[PDB]
Amino acid sequence: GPLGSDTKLYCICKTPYDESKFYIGCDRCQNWYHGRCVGILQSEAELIDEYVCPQCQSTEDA
Repeated sequence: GPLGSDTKLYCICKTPYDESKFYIGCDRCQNWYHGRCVGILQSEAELIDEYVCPQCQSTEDA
């Protein structure tokens, strides 16, 4: 029964979610970062429906 730990912001850019800002959800890392938060297109936000998080890729495979 580990003590556990509080959660953190989403954008790997050390910044919590912002409805003003748009995100792309880690297909496998269930997380959201401002488009540029990870260095992505703006459109990558809209024309997207299979985008994956960058932290996810680390978990994807070795």
